[PDB]
Amino acid sequence: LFPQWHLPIKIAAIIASLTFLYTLLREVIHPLATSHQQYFYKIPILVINKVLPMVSITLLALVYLPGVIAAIVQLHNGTKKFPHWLDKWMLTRKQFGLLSFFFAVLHAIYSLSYPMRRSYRYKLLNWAYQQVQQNKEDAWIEHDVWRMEIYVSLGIVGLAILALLAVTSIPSVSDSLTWREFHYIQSKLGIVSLLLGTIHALIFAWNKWIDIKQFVWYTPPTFMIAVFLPIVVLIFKSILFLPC
Amino acid sequence: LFPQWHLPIKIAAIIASLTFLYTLLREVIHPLATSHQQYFYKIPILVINKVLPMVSITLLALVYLPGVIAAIVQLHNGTKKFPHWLDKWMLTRKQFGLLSFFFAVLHAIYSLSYPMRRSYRYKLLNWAYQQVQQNKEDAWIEHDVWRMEIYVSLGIVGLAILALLAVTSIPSVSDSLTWREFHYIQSKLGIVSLLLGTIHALIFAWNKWIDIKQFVWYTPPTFMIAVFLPIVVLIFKSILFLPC
Amino acid sequence: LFPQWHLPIKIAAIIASLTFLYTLLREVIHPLATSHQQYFYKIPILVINKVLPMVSITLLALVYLPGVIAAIVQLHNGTKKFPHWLDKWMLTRKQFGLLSFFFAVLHAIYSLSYPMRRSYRYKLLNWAYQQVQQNKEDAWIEHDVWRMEIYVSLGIVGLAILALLAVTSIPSVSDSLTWREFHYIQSKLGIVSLLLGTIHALIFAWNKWIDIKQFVWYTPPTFMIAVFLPIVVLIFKSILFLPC
Amino acid sequence: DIVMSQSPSSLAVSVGEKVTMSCKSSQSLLYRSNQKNYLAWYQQKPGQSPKLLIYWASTRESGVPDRFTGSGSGTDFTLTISSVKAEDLAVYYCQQYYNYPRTFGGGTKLEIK
Amino acid sequence: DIVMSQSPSSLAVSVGEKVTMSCKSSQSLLYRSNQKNYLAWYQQKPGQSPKLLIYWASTRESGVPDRFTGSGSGTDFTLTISSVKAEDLAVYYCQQYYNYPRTFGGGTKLEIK
Amino acid sequence: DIVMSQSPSSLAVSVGEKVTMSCKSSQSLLYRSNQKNYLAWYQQKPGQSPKLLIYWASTRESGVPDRFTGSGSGTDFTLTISSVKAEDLAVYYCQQYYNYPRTFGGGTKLEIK
Amino acid sequence: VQVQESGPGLVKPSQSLSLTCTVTGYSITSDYAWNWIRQFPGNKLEWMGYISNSGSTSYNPSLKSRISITRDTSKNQFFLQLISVTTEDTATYYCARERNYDYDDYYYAMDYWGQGTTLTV
Amino acid sequence: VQVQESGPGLVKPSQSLSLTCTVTGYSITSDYAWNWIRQFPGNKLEWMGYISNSGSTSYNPSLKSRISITRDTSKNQFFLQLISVTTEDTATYYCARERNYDYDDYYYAMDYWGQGTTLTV
Amino acid sequence: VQVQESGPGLVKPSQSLSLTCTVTGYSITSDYAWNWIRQFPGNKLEWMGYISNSGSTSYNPSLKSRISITRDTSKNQFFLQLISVTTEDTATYYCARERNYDYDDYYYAMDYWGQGTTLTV
Ligand code: HEM
Ligand code: HEM
Ligand code: HEM
Ligand SMILES: CCCCCCCCCCCCCC(=O)OC[C@H](COP(=O)([O-])O)OC(=O)CCCCCCCCCCCCC
Ligand SMILES: CCCCCCCCCCCCCC(=O)OC[C@H](COP(=O)([O-])O)OC(=O)CCCCCCCCCCCCC
Ligand SMILES: CCCCCCCCCCCCCC(=O)OC[C@H](COP(=O)([O-])O)OC(=O)CCCCCCCCCCCCC
Repeated sequence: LFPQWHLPIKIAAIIASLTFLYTLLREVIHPLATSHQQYFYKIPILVINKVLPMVSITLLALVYLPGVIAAIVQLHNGTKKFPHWLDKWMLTRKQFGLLSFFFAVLHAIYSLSYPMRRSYRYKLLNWAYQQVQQNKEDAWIEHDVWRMEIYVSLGIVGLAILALLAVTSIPSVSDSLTWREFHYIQSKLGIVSLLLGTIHALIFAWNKWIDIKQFVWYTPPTFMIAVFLPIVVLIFKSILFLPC
Repeated sequence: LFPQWHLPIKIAAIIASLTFLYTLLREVIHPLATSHQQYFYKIPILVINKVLPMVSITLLALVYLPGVIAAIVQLHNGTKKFPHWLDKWMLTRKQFGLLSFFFAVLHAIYSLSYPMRRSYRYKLLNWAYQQVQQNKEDAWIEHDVWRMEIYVSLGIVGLAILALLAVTSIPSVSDSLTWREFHYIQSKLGIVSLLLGTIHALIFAWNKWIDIKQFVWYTPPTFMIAVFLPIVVLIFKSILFLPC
Repeated sequence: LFPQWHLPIKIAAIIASLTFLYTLLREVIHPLATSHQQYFYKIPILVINKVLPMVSITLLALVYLPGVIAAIVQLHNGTKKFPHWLDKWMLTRKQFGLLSFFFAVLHAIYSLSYPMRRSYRYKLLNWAYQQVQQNKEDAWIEHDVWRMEIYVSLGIVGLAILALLAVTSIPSVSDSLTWREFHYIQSKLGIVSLLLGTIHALIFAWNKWIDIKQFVWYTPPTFMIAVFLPIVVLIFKSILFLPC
Repeated sequence: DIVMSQSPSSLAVSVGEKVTMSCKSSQSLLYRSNQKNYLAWYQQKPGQSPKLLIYWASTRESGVPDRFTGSGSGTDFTLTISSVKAEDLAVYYCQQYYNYPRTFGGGTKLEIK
Repeated sequence: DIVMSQSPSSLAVSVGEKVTMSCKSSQSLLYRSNQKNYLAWYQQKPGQSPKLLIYWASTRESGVPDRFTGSGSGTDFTLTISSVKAEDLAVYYCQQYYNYPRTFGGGTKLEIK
Repeated sequence: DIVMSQSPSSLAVSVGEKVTMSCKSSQSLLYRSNQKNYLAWYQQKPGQSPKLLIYWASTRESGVPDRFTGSGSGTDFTLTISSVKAEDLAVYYCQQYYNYPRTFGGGTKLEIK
Repeated sequence: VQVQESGPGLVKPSQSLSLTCTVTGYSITSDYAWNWIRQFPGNKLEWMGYISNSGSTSYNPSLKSRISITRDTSKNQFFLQLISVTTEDTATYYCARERNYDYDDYYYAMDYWGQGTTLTV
Repeated sequence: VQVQESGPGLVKPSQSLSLTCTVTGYSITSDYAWNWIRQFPGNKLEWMGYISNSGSTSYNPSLKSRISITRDTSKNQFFLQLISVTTEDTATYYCARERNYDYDDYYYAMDYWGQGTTLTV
Repeated sequence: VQVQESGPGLVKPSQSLSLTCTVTGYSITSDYAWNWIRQFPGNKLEWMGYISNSGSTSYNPSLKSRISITRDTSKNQFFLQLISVTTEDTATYYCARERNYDYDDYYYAMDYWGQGTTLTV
């Protein structure tokens, strides 16, 4: 029963379960323990929408990580076989690219549902009152608008490219293109979506790197762990692109 | 011309047309007749978005309703044939599962477009003014935020599971899995989406059951008729799951 | 490498690049030159979301434009061959219908992300303050709410019909229907999506036709150029539908 | 402040006879969001507290006789009594709760004849 | 209340000569949402009502001669006349409509020499 | 205006002894959005400016000895000193910044004995 | 629900009074806002101010300076303070309740009133 | 559009006046807000208040208490009431219109003014 | 950051004063709002008003009419004008800063205070 989906799902469940407890600890448990604060309403959306993108971008990085390892071990020995653990990994690249897309659209829908919630309404009315209370016209903040317009726009075009990888995974559509075309989509356009995905997360952290309020006790913010693996994969893909 | 889609579409059109006139009567006709109020702007979205989910969750319940009837009539006679009306119904389960998904994504997009409308903007500005007018800081309501975060989160994961049922309906993808795998998705994961779909509607009615303002003249609110059939299907699936 | 996608992509890139510079000129360059105003934040979304729909609805009109030309030239000569440029065009109708859908869903996601941006938050707080500042209760505007509810509702059902055209383009699903059924979807339901697409844009321009503020220097607003071609295709499809 | 103005300051009537009382407003009391006029009618018996009769300008309060019917929309509202009885001798006020502060009318004294 | 302050209280000039009038504001009159400065310039001829010349600090009112050009942004605005004519003898006020209440400047009296 | 009320107007204590000061509020100072109580505690040495000790009713200001611990939530807040030292002889005010205008307490004078 | 006003009956001018609106049989903090209305001898009603069930108050701007509405939730009481009374302040003071604000249909009505108390200066 | 002010010319101090701004050739309720500006003898303009085309008014806080701007839409008139006039209130009162608020580019300008009326106490 | 108050020490009643809050070592417009607090001889603090780093001001409603807080960003100064002083206005006036408003956790606290200046009428 689903022999080629056991390994990707177990890895997806481990990353999801480990990130969930990690994010739930920084956003709910830590405020509840010290300076008691409920914050229990953040679990259904504001916590799930921090597990889905990290699972989505990590599984996406695991698609091209073997492509980099397979190249350096080919040069490390000069010539021709792959270890068992690597060749088994190379086969499940199709499944990783699908789970990564399945969690990307969930992260997409959860994000588009932010202004729909009631918690967003009651915060708009409080901000509107607190602004009138202090006679502050023109609540506009220029550099903050720049941030939101960019990483939202990059996240959408980053998801559109993933949709091309997913639609070419249909066996009828997949068995309709020559290998040069299929390899052109899964590799050339595929790595672009990883690039737009990690920049979508870096621009989101405009200046949260230098801020110390992000670290609850000593743990880094959840986005620093998310973008760690894709950045490693991208720079090594660039090093290999140099004459070598 | 589409022989296997005549019966599902006629049933979908009957449920849609009957619910439309029923919802239009409670939301537009009743306020217009007594204590004249236009409310004509609610038709394009606020009325259509009450027909799509009821059609979506009813068609979804009609997928597993024969699976329950076929089991009780197998025990009612002890052994082996099905009546003509039932076996004809058993064949159109694939089409019902697709129309249910086609209306679920429409109900999804219509719902995500709520904060985009102008009627939502002009109500935010009125609420913000009426809050400043009465010097009420902290418009937050705790139990109302709990409601919105849950049923929105359940509706998204309930739609994601339907997407797995729809993607496995592609003939190239469908004719690529052994019967044990295919039956595992359409039945095990399929009934879960019905469970998450009806809870998505019950949590939406946090306390609207006891409220009498919902009943316009004597008709129940539209969600009570929607969740009626799935609740019947779910409890009978649970009764059959007991040793029997 | 993708022989049947060279012509549609080049046409899609030309329309996108030409519309982009045209929209960027009316929304950013013109305010920057005369009466210096930055407006640079409108590029990532508010400008891209004016290129995607125009590309989407123009490519959609190019699907049925040959169907009209092929009919009038069949009557212009009375009988039987097509010119080389036309028959080459008739073959790429499948690709045009897919790119049109690929940009329609992008235009859909970009539009649903409007209330999520920060620029929309800071404008709500300014409007809420300016309303309290002038003691104006009931900021509701009836005819403006009518506009938004309609063209948003039509745009969603116009996108749903395109999804039927796209899903029937899968080779496994496409090679599963008799020609009468396939031709019924691509032609009958296909032209309906073009009708709902252009009305979705006309209702959006409720009264912006008579307004002179739309014309920056002398150029028409971007929607007037968008709906020009579909209106031509629709009326000629109607003329041919008359006895002739 | 929305200025409420009642047309008849004091009008006489006999038992069992239709009577109408007007309440001319300053600005519109109609919220265009939910098209309900925010205006109420009170009745103060001699030496008692004012009791509510009709809220939202059309709906009777629970426990009010059927002979009281309020109508109108926008800036002109009317309170009508189908058959004046002996116990309907009181002062009738119209207030608005469209915004703050609430303002009452001048009051219409009903004198039975 | 935003305090408007005009630099020259009264300045003389001859016919056919460039002249400038300043209007120093208290706080910024620039809405960062739509980057338009909300400041207008009026001209009150002797014994007449003030007529609008320039709104949004840069755009001339329909029917104003081309010799009037307003510039500036933020808190410092200037009204410039390229060639003073005989009919340009009036008092020039700068007001702000950035918020409520509206406030006018002290007025700059232009005396032809 | 939120009326702050400190329970002990003036209480005496000896060096090295626990002491508590209460600050009863009028309405709740807890924003239910982010569940933080908006109340601060100041300390005014004899002939000096008031310096901040605890903000948000629980967090000490950077540079404050550990013996100061504030607690409470809603409308009842308390400032506790574990071991009163000689330099802790001052007047302790509790203010609220839940909304405008800010209001201070009556002040609790601590007299070392 | 049974509400009853209290307070002095005769006060000297240029003084400060304090009325009471002890509410019995119901909690003043659950789902009802309470207003203070006064009726002049000329049968002219005037809305002085209200206090929400969350402590939020809003007064009539014509007398917003010399007015204050507090509550004692421990015993279901309200307090109306007129810091500087005058000859004009003599009237009958009622405290009437109303169903609190709602986002669907706001500002219901002042349904139940009290018997009121007479105030003379 | 032709607007014309009216009202008394001489009033006694500590009295209440009422001006008029009869608007001709246009409707006072369609798309224009009307403001009341007064000009002191020292050539010093002051914005008193405005009234939107929906009856919404907003006054200058420096004299918000002793001011009131009403309208009579049946004949396109406005009314400015100064409940307690003083020696300082003598000035020339103009009523100037302005294009009403807009969510895109708000607060256009006070374009058209009236000939104004002189008021002396 | 070192802040220092200034201004007169003795003024006549029914006059107008003007204090100064020259801020040294920091810019008054970057990320800090400055408030004006006065302390009566009875050891009773009162918050008069604040001025944001964008020129936005908000005063205590109990004295909102006779108060004005301006700034001179060219030299990092503030100005508190009491247009009509009285016997009650004698107190010690501090100008204390506070971290400006934030959408996540608003209204931080008035952390740093000045040595204040004594005012007598
Ligand atoms: C429909 C398009 C997308 C939208 C609208 C979107 C929206 C967002 C938003 C609003 C956030 C900030 C969440 C927050 O407020 O805490 C976010 C974070 C993120 N998104 Fe996306 N996103 C999209 C697509 C993608 C894609 C394609 C990827 C890559 C696979 C991605 C990866 C991430 C990551 C890694 C984060 C940071 C998670 C964290 O906070 O730790 N997103 N996205
Ligand atoms: C994208 C995921 C979904 C979202 C965002 C969503 C959103 C919503 C919202 C906002 C409502 C309340 C509508 C209102 O305000 O009147 C609602 C109601 C409802 N939804 Fe969903 N929903 C989703 C998925 C589903 C699914 C998968 C089902 C089951 C097939 C479903 C069935 C219903 C039903 C039955 C109602 C109640 C209809 C009524 O009011 O009578 N939804 N949904
Ligand atoms: C998910 C469904 C859709 C939504 C929510 C949607 C939303 C919108 C919105 C909000 C606008 C106005 C953009 C603005 O504010 O400037 C717009 C414009 C437009 N839409 Fe759509 N739309 C949808 C589907 C479609 C479809 C199917 C078409 C046709 C292919 C289409 C074609 C257009 C065009 C041509 C415009 C005018 C572009 C312009 O301003 O020049 N849309 N849409
Ligand atoms: C977020 C963006 C989503 C965009 C979804 C659609 C993107 C389509 C882009 C093109 C993908 C196919 C590329 C390609 O080369 O396909 C060739 C093949 C036809 O080959 P041939 O018959 O011409 O030889 O092509 C086909 O026959 C394949 C056609 C596949 C169509 C799949 C449509 C799925 C729609 C699902 C519902 C979406 C709701 C939003
Ligand atoms: C709301 C959530 C939407 C999620 C959409 C994607 C979900 C994919 C989840 C997995 C579905 C397939 C499950 C499965 O067992 O498929 C096996 C098969 C490959 O089999 P094999 O070749 O390994 O033997 O698999 C395939 O070859 C099938 C691949 C199908 C991919 C379809 C993608 C459609 C995308 C449309 C556009 C969406 C825009 C938002
Ligand atoms: C915006 C709206 C999106 C809606 C998406 C789903 C719409 C489905 C509507 C029906 C399309 C097929 C029509 C048809 O006649 O198909 C017949 C065929 C089965 O034929 P047979 O085996 O009965 O002979 O049918 C099939 O076997 C084809 C089944 C295709 C299912 C594709 C699902 C794709 C989902 C992608 C993810 C979407 C996330 C939002």
